[PDB]
Amino acid sequence: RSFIAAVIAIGGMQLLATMDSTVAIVALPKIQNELSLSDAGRSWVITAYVLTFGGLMLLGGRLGDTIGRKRTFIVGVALFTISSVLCAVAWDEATLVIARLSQGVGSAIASPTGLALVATTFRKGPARNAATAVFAAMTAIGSVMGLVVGGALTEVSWRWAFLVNVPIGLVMIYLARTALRETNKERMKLDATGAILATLACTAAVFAFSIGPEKGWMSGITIGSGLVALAAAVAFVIVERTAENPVVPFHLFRDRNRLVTFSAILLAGGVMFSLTVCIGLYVQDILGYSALRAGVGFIPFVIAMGIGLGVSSQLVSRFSPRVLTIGGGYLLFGAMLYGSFFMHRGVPYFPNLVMPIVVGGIGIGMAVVPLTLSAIAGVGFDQIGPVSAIALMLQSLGGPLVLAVIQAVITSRTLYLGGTTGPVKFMNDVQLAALDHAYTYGLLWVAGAAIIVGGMALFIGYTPQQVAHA
Amino acid sequence: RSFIAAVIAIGGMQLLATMDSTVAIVALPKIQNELSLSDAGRSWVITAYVLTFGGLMLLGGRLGDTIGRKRTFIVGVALFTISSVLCAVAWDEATLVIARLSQGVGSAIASPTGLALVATTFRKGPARNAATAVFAAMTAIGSVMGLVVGGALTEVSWRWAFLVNVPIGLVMIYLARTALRETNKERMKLDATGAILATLACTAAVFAFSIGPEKGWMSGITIGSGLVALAAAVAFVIVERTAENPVVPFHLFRDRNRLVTFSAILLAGGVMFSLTVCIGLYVQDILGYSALRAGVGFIPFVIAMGIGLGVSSQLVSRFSPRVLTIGGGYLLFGAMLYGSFFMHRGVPYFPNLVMPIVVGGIGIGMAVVPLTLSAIAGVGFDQIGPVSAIALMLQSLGGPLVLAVIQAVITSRTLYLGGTTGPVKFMNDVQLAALDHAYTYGLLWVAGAAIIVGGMALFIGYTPQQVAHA
Ligand SMILES: CCCCCCCCCCCCCCCCCC(=O)OC[C@H](COP(=O)(O)OC[C@H](O)CO)OC(=O)CCCCCCCCCCCCCCC
Ligand SMILES: CCCCCCCCCCCCCCCCCC(=O)OC[C@H](COP(=O)(O)OC[C@H](O)CO)OC(=O)CCCCCCCCCCCCCCC
Ligand SMILES: CC(C)CCC[C@@H](C)[C@H]1CC[C@H]2[C@@H]3CC=C4C[C@@H](OC(=O)CCC(=O)O)CC[C@]4(C)[C@H]3CC[C@]12C
Ligand SMILES: CC(C)CCC[C@@H](C)[C@H]1CC[C@H]2[C@@H]3CC=C4C[C@@H](OC(=O)CCC(=O)O)CC[C@]4(C)[C@H]3CC[C@]12C
Ligand SMILES: CC(C)=C[C@H]1[C@H](C(=O)Nc2ccc(-c3ncccn3)c(Br)n2)C1(C)C
Ligand SMILES: CC(C)=C[C@H]1[C@H](C(=O)Nc2ccc(-c3ncccn3)c(Br)n2)C1(C)C
Repeated sequence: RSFIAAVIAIGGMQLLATMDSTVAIVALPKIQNELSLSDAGRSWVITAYVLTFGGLMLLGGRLGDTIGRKRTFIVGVALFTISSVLCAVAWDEATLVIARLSQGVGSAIASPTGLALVATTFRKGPARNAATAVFAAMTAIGSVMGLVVGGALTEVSWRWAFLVNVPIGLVMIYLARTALRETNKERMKLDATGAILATLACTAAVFAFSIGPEKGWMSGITIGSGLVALAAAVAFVIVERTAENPVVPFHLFRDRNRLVTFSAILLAGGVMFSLTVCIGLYVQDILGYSALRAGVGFIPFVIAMGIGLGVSSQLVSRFSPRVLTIGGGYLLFGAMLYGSFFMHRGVPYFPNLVMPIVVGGIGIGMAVVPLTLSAIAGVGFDQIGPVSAIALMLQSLGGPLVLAVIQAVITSRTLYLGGTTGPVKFMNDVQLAALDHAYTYGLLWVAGAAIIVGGMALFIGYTPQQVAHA
Repeated sequence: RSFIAAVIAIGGMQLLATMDSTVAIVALPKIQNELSLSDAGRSWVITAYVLTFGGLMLLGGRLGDTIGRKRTFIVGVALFTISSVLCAVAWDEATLVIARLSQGVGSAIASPTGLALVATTFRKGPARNAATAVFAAMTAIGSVMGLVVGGALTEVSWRWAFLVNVPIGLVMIYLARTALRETNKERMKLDATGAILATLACTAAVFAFSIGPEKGWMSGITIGSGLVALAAAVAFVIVERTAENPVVPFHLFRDRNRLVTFSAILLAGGVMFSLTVCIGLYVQDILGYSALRAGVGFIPFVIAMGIGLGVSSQLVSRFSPRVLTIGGGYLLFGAMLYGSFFMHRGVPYFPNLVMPIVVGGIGIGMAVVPLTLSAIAGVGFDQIGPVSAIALMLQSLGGPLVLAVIQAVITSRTLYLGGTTGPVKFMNDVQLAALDHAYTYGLLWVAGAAIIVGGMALFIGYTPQQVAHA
């Protein structure tokens, strides 16, 4: 009863953050009709969360070492819960932007500490292997359960959708309080100069990337904010050399296989993120299931992924992470190919749409566990903080980058086959068929990116003794 | 009975050609002990057969039209059969070389006509699909049965090995005589100047490549012969513009998907060729099975190959060649990955060495049939001759090229891990472990080549209406 309570508490922020993002996206169209925030404000509610979530993410990595990882986890989750309540009672656009800024700060504080708690709370061995599976298992639960909740309690009001996090947030705080123990180690002085430059460099980069399309890539404020990011980034590296308790220990990333493992997650995260966002759009637009039905139809993915994580936790003590990652990705590669050849509009559900999802889910579940274990292997307690933060940012950073390329490919072929750029509802059913074949074509590009991840995963070379089995 | 006799007769030369090459390589060591032809003579017996087999191949494409395909086939097999008897009673080195040269001339005339008879004898539809399966099926039966025969009666004398072709050749001549019909059409005059230059251009290039390693790549005769090959090639193309009944119709090869198809066969043949040669060497040297046991152990591959060919023949009329080629290659890709990870020395036979061979066999069987059908699609009768000849040359030419790269990689890593270059009988059993890991490392390189074939097979774009089902 103490072990199940501990694992659930550590992964709580993963469930909340993933679920919040899915619920926010689903409710965007209805927020217009009530607040009337125009198209410009449509994207600000989304970028507002990401502006502070990514800008302050590396600050939260080192924050646990100077304050305490348990007291940082509770504070991060508590602030996130309070922000949801405020977000649900926003009377104008202004209140909603500040409400979303607060959520990003709360997620930035807690998300890196959640992964760092896995390494320190559980000793290396079977305990850590099971904890990692539960950590990754409920990241997918939040995504699917968001679709069900967001698509169900949205025909009454969008405000109630944001209130669903309060019952969940309260439980995780209670479990974390009554299941986690505070380590008795002396606190470490925070890196002042290195931290401010890192926060200023990351936030400026995200602002310029987000505002670029709105104002144009060469507007003047886009590259104008890009200049600050480069100046901030440059200064950050120089003062890191003579930094005590470094925010980013660059010396820790040498020509060894640490770069390979951290490069795989960056591109692997991009493949995963672009795969869910495209599949979600395809189901809603081309097949027209709607939000509630799509969420219920993806329940087998969670069950299928649960099997993959459960099996991989046992095998990770006997096979190296190299073979498991390749073995898991081999099943996923077959799933994408089948969906790229026999996935036209009008097919039934159980024969055609369920099987590739189930097989794809098992393949992903098998490969997630070995990668996470090797990312936090052979670090220690005085550098697990920053290393955990770097692992998650690369996973999050790879999402938008790969997705941008895929969406560009989708649009280009839509016009080639005969198509129109705009809302799907105004389509003559011959332009729609072009959109259907554009999405199927894009699935080949995602598969191509998966091959690169597999190829670069052959260089990892970790043995099962190091990552686990101790 | 009539149909069965026709398909067997047409594919006869594939069985003989593949069996003869496998038997010759096995009996090379003893030909030294009796004839005493020295190390220099070791390669002339092999290169003699390939010098004329590749030199005269393009002349045999257009021979069928000027005299007749049935008569050309019988003449080609007959001269091959007579040469084997003369090869079996060679007095010394000299008599053996002319014995091997004659076999190459006979196989050059009959092999291109064998594939042409498939297109012109069976109308497009289920008949052709079945005929294509048998044509590719007996290529593997000859390969495996060569090892058994070459390892079974090699302990008494190498002269009995070459006489095994005589009983098989005599049956195939009888079947072709009483099962194939002579076509009643007017003959087309043979291209004198174009044919002569092509034989000179191709023969000189093969000679230069073969003798280069012996005398060095910059000896003077190596590049000296290469100049003659280049001079012949340019003269061949210039005259070929104003040629009647052209030997090589370049105009037939345009930017359409014929180049993509013919490019895949060139590289696909290399992957297939390098896979059997390397696997045979690994089995004999590392596992120490011996020739007879290796031949008997590869029987499941033939049965697995037969199942893949049979299934693909039925599916080719419902699914395009693009998906079948990818589907078959996907199974093979998994088989080679498994071998690259769990194929150390001393593993048992049934669980480890059989299953990857069986799975790989089905993958290859599925992919060859769609590729063969698409290679002879949309051609006609007045140009089937040269097109079939080009298909075989590209398949055979891709073998040595890809194999040379793979062998260099295996040799380089053997020294890296600690080993020696030389006979495998004088290794320390620590130097042999390095060789074992080198072979499995090379298998990944073959997988890299296989991926490129799949990537370039996505551009085929033939519908099932064109290649079959008509
Ligand atoms: C990486 C390790 C790092 C460790 C560093 C530390 C961190 C460790 C944890 C990592 C967690 C990653 C796993 C989570 C996966 C995310 C996806 C998910 O949990 O949820 C499922 C999602 C449903 O979508 P959602 O509802 O989430 O969408 C939201 C929209 O925003 C709403 O609109 O996707 C899928 O089902 C995946 C199926 C894939 C199978 C292959 C496809 C076959 C083809 C079928 C036809 C499709 C058309 C063709 C193709 C176009
Ligand atoms: C494309 C056509 C276009 C149309 C053009 C028209 C023409 C069409 C013809 C197409 C030809 C294809 C069929 C014939 C294939 C021939 C291969 C064969 O039927 O024969 C078995 C062979 C063994 O070779 P042999 O014994 O014959 O060689 C003897 C040496 O010569 C002695 O010196 O291959 C295999 O076993 C297959 C292996 C597949 C699975 C992958 C391996 C898994 C790992 C296992 C452990 C190995 C060690 C690790 C790896 C190192
Ligand atoms: C006529 C149709 C059927 C052909 C369409 C398929 C090919 C043109 C696709 C198949 C695989 C694709 C490749 C698959 C993967 C990649 C990885 C991708 O690599 C990345 O750098 C990821 C993006 C990034 O993070 O920058 C670049 C494109 C490329 C080479 C793709 C190029 C286009 C290819 C060859
Ligand atoms: C050191 C260990 C732990 C890693 C294994 C080495 C990998 C880094 C190798 C294995 C697969 C290799 C690739 C496999 C295949 C190719 C195709 C190869 O292209 C050809 O095969 C051309 C053949 C021809 O001449 O026609 C070029 C190298 C490349 C990219 C290889 C690059 C190096 C890779 C990734
Ligand atoms: C050269 C080579 C042998 C490539 C391997 C590719 C692969 O499948 N590579 C792979 C392996 C794992 C993951 C993954 N999937 C989800 C989450 C995290 N990682 C991914 Br995208 N791709 C294939 C099976 C073709
Ligand atoms: C980009 C992409 C989707 C690649 C496909 C590769 C493939 O598997 N490609 C392939 C397909 C067929 C054959 C074959 N095999 C034997 C005889 C004839 N053809 C071969 Br070598 N490779 C994989 C399954 C990774």
